[PDB]
Amino acid sequence: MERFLLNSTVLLYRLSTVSLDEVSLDERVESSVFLAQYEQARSLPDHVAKSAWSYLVQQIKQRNMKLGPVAILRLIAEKFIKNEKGGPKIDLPMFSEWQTLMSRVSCLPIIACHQVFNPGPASQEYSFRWPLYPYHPTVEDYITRECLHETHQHLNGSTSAEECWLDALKHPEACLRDFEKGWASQEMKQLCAQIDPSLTPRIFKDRLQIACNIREILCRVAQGVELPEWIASMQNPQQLANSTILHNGREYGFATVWPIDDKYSQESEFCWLTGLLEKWRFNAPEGLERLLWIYLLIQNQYLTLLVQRDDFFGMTELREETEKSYLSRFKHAHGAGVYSQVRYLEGRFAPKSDPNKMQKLLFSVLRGYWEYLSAHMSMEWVHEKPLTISQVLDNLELVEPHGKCVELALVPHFIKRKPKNGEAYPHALLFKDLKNQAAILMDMLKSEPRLTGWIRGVDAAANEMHAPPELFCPLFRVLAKSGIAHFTYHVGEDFPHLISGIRSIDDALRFLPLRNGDRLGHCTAIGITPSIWKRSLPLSLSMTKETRLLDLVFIWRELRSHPELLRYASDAAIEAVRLAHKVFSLEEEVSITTLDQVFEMRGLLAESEGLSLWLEEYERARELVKTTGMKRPLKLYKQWLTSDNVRKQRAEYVEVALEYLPDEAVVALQQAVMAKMADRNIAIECPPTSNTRISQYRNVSEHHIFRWMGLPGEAIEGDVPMSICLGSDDPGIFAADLKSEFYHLFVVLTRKFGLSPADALRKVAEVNENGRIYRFHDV
Amino acid sequence: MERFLLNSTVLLYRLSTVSLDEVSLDERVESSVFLAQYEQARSLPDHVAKSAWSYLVQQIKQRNMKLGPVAILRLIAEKFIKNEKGGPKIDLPMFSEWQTLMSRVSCLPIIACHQVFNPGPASQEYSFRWPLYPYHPTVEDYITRECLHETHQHLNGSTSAEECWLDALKHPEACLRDFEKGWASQEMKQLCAQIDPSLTPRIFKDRLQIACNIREILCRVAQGVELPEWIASMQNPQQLANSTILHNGREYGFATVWPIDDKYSQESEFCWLTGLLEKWRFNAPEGLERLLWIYLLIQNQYLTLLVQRDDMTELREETEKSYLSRFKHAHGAGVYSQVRYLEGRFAPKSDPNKMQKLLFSVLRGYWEYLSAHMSMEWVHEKPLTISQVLDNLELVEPHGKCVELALVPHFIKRKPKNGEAYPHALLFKDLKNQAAILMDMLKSEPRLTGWIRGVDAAANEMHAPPELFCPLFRVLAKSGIAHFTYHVGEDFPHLISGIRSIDDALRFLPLRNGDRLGHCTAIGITPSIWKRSLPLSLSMTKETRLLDLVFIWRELRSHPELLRYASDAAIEAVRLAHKVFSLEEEVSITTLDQVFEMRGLLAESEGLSLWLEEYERARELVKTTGMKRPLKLYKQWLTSDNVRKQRAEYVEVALEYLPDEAVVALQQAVMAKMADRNIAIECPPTSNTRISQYRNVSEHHIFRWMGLPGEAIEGDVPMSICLGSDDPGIFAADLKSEFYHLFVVLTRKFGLSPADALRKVAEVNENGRIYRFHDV
Amino acid sequence: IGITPSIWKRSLPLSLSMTKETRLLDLVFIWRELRSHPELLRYASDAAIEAVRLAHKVFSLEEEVSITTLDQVFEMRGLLAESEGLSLWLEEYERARELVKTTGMKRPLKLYKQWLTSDNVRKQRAEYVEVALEYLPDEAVVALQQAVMAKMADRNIAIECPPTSNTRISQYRNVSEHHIFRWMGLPGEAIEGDVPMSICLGSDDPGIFAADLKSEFYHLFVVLTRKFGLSPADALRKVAEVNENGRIYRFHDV
Repeated sequence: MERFLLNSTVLLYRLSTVSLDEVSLDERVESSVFLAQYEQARSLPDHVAKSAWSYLVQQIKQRNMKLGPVAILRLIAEKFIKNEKGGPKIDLPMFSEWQTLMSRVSCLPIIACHQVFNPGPASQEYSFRWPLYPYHPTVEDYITRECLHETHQHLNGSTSAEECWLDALKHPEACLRDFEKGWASQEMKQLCAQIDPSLTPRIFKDRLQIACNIREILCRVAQGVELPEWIASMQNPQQLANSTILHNGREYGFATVWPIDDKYSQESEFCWLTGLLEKWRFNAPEGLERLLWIYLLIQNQYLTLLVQRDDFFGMTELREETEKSYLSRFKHAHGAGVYSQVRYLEGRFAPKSDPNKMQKLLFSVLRGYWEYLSAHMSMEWVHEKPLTISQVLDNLELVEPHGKCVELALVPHFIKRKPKNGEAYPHALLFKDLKNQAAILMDMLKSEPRLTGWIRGVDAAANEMHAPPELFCPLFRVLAKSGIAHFTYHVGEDFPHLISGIRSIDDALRFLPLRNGDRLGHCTAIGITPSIWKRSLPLSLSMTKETRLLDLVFIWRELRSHPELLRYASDAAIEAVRLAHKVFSLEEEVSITTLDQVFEMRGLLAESEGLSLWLEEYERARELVKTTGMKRPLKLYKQWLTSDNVRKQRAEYVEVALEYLPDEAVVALQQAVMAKMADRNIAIECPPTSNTRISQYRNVSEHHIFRWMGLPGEAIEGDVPMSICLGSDDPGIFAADLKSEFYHLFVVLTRKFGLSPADALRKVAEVNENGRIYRFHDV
Repeated sequence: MERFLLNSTVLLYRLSTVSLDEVSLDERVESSVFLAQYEQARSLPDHVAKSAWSYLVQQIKQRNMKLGPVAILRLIAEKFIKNEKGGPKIDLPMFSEWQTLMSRVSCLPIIACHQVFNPGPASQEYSFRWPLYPYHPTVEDYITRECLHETHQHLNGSTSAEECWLDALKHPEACLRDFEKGWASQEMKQLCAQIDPSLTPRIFKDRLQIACNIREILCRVAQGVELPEWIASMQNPQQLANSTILHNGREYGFATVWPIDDKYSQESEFCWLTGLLEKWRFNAPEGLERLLWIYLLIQNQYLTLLVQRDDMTELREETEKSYLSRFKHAHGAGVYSQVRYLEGRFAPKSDPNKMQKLLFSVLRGYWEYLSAHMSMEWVHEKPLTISQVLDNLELVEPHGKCVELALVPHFIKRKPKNGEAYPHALLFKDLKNQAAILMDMLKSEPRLTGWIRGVDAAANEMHAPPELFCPLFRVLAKSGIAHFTYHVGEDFPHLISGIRSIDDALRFLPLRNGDRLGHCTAIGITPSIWKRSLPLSLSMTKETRLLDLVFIWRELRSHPELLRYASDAAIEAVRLAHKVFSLEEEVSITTLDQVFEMRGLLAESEGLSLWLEEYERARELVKTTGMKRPLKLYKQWLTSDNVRKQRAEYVEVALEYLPDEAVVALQQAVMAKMADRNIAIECPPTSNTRISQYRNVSEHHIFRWMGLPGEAIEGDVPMSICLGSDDPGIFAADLKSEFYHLFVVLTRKFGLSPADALRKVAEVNENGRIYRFHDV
Repeated sequence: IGITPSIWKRSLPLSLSMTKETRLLDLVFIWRELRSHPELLRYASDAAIEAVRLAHKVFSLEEEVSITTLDQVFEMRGLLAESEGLSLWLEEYERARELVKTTGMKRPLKLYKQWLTSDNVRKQRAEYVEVALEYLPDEAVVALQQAVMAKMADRNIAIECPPTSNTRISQYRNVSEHHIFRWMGLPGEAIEGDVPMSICLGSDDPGIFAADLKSEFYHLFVVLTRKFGLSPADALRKVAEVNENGRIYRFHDV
């Protein structure tokens, strides 16, 4: 019930409006927390829900201490956190549920409470830390021996969601202005209403200003100075939304001085919380008790809004500093110690589309990397102040890898958008910007060849249905001639059908120039068990006709091979020609073999379908059709692309049964792709385990990664061994680190799957080491 | 996705505040549906949700149709209802989703659309009185030759859940009176907030007034009469929340002429609905269509609130017509009834004169049905009193083909109120009066014992422990009741405790051979499926914890392999006994079993006509046998303030305290004791997802009881299971509908042949006849 | 937990002598870790029988004391000696003090105060009682060991191994049958149903005039290669992980 008492929009709305004097809200908070769990965890029964809260009230009473923020934070302090050899750590048996808790409640109030009420050993120092992670000597020694390897790290924005909350306090106007830019979009409006329907930019600004002013008020309590005496007018907490009250109509300023200049840092925030709870160690005023919830509820509520919104949309907020984030992220990367404990870090960065902005951005990342190396390394620097990207490479080329630092390989990731109608093929306005985007990324490499050694790859990471896999063939192929040397593709999890999801990954292999050693990202479709996937799904699914028509063709290609299960392959071909007649509107008969050939030729650009690096590849795609006699599939493919009647049929949605294929048939597709995966030797950047975006696993015990490792029971026979690497890209949690994800994998294997620590490390270590094996870094 | 446009609170709110002057609602209806889907089915992914919504939009488009309540009803009608031999029926493959749909949306609008847009063959007469069924020859003939049997069939309310909404329209003012009475308690405050957090008693009257006035408007459309020309004065649906309208500052009501006299009857609704859709076969005005949408949203929302609220003026609405309508509804279509043995659970009352009214009204209703069906000479043409009803009822001969009735009062429990040395004291003195009121009525006219065949106690288990009813049921036994069914409340804080409660009822209460135990979910659920979507740790009262551990040691001491848990149970139980009893001296685990074995003794006899005879009955056994410390502890266990304080305190219990095999071992251990006494078990309807742990019906625990190899577990001693429709959780429900539901899931999900699928469920159905409460 | 029970009985008297304190702690412990096993249960029941018999002799009390009651009495032995009646020691005493107060343990608390601070009890504890050598069979002692082996592995607490050349046990006529190899997992010599250990390597008192860890590290390799017939690549692997366990469980900073 601690999760629903620190993150509940119903509580914040109730508490903020209610005045401070009345103390009889014990029933009001009781109902609000109960409704919040019914909104969040519907499957939790009410009778246990009432019982769990009644224990908490009883547990609070026995401890002889008032209900409040200090009450709940103290309660979590002993339950989860417990000091160990390295300092403050988390119990191994309860780290699995701690990670779930962090998705809704931040750690800084809990971390500060643990130090204040359970001081560290030897009265030692304790400053702001990384996301608290458990201690186990087996895992700790391996990480010290071999540093962790990272493949999917988003360099843009803050390091984690925690400090991004602080950045909101710095410039509340900037956040509101950017928020209203996305408010007009339905997706953000839809997502905002999901967390709280009564969320409006007017009241969003009110809450942010309220959160800022509470920090001002409580800081003065932490300093120990007597309050500026306008507190007598503080009757309703809604009064803090304007940053000024009218008590006798004189000037009132909420601005206060902090012990350190940067009030918006982790150090300042941690010192504030530790001092505040110390002054409330025995008893606290009820009025200031209630206000701390107001800050905590909004601090948790905003983070959930921020982490969920980051999934959808990927300006001025990210340009506040534009350089210090990368240095701080690198500082957060290596942890605390002589050894960086993370060796090969592939930091993705969003392209900027502006040549001056792109050069400034790329300079800031490498300059931040150079500044990070300066503190640890000690040798003469050719230019002590580069102030330009060309001089940065001069300083960096002297540095040699030694395994004690955090090696880097920037990989920009292209962002897809919605297709725009017309101009000879639907995904053209997207293509035109992307074709323009390549020039922004190509000129720098051909103007300064030395920069090629750090831009080790490219990516296309927005979603799957945003753009077809073959759409990026012209971009990747022309990038190949420019010395990119590595390509990775992030398959989105928006597959309408699990059968259709397997089609996208296979099409990625066949069309993209994924050479040996290249990587794929987020390949959930070939990991999720069909029995697991059908959990709480309607019996009738729907998708576009072009999806089903390709899905049917994909089924026939894979299933005919097996001596059995060919009945589905034969019937799929029967149904495939049925849709081709409906789509192409052709009087002549069409064969299944021709449907294979026309969709196989999909890898060609539609500009050359009517018949400098770009022109050569432009003609190269056209020469394959011209040289061979396969002109009729070209005729069909042109109709498949440039015909409005055909194109309008493609966007039409169709009714497809959920149980279209039996479970063993669907698993046959996955194992067929697993064979193709190993054949090309393509690695997969597995997403972090504690990801709620799938929301189909009731617990982490069912996560598809554990099937890829090869544990008994979960893995089915015939699963070809696969190359899996780890990456902390979209954790969905407040504070994330690849070390924390590494422990979460280790804990689950040891505890709830029945494995010895030696074996459990062995399976995780080979996955972690795959980051080194399939690294894009220069060798 | 069709349900979210017919039963959705958020979509109702947006449409109600939008005036009819502008009908730019294509985006507004779409966005709310996604939110509405979000607040009902969280786990459904967004990419699938958007894909499914887009198909429905184009499905309307290709139909040269506009998005409206008529549009939704059409796609639903052609998807689920297909005409068959017995008129309109339901597709067998699509019956599983239909029962889930009735848990959110009523069926009367749906049947009206199918009849209008796809009429039955030959235009043969068809009037809606029963919920829709799918036709299967194998099961239908079983109905013809062997009528169904119903055990847990409550009498309060009406035949189904939908027509109670019509009764709500009869007295909208009375609805507030019952709504306000419940709303005073905070328990109903959150229950209403779960469906509509923005709900107030005044708003509730608005919607009821809004729905009635919309019905009056649309009835005028169906009549073919011209509107009263206040449409120009009407632009906001909120204007209908006061039953008054203005036209140039003139008082104009909403009354209209009805050719059907009972405007608040199901027959009137279906007649109105069919005419409405017929006139809107091709096109409908946007303004009038939205009113129909609001009325559908109101009707589905209130019934959604009603089914949760069920688990004064409404009680005395008609009090005779519902009883007669129930038996006619229970009889079914055709000359011969589909139900043979039907026993009813009527709410007892604390007024002896009110009891005479209650029994007379239901017995008068039973005789009225029998007189209408079986033409046979009666001693009295109008009985007018219970004595004369028995004179009429004693004449009839049981030939099976008509409904056989056996009324069974169901005792109700309340929260444990502090004071009087034990937490259930105002309860017992109230229950003692209720039993005594029935006692004098029975002894006055002994002929009543042929219909008051049993006693039931269905409120909860946490509120009152089973052993409190031991003095109650036994004193009923000396009155010739001879049947006692105990409906265990399945709100167990822990599954082990839930199994513990079942053992208490068997050992303590006088469950004689032939009795029943309703809602035995605890001894039916799979431990692996119970742990899902639960926290790592649970919480339950110390008294529950102490009784749980002692019960564990009673059944786990026998197992050789499952022995380490029993030994640890004994170790932990005595330590809790030290903490609970606050005892200083030594205490032994054997004494705990001996002490708790005495829990079947009376409430007041622990300190020591029918009641006084029962008083010393359990007092003599305590004194005569040697031990006194168990009495001293039992006296302390009951009437010690510190013990009472300690028992109410909560403790932290691990979820996996007993492993999966161990819990199954307990579950099978009580099953053997369950089957030894030959006690039948009432089964709740499968579609009733009160437990909400079952994501789909295919994993319902009834399948494990029936012995399906895909779900049965080793060591499962077979039981005897009887069906029952008591708390369906759906608006349109019937036993035959549930019977088909059992057959459909077995035929489709499990693959059993239709001949064999009926056989497995026929055993369940006939068990109600084997363990019937009716006299021979 | 290393020496095989059959090996330990080499040239021992048929009747051992041990203090009543140790004997009483054994019988309670035997009942603790043998009530779970279904076939090794008679000894646990007899352990309960002998525990109350001896406890009555020791405590000299006239009332009844149960085996479970004895379990709590010895369980809270972690309390401070001066805290039985109840700087950084004052709060540690309070935690020992507050544990006694809050719980319902009053009768077990009373015995422990008598256990520590009664002249008659202390005199009986130091007294020596004759115990049969074969009080438990060969398998029963193994079951007790593997019960601890479960506890050691679950707690993940490494074991320091004494130097192999340190033949101070006086039961191993040769280093071939050393107890380290039983934990090693070597075929045959390792008892069936064992639980793996984490074993570091230490050279504190090697028992010979000069021995570095490297000498022992070779010494284990020679026995594995020659006396056990293991290939050098396979022989090194077992010794390597033992040596590596000395790094995994190091006391040094990270």
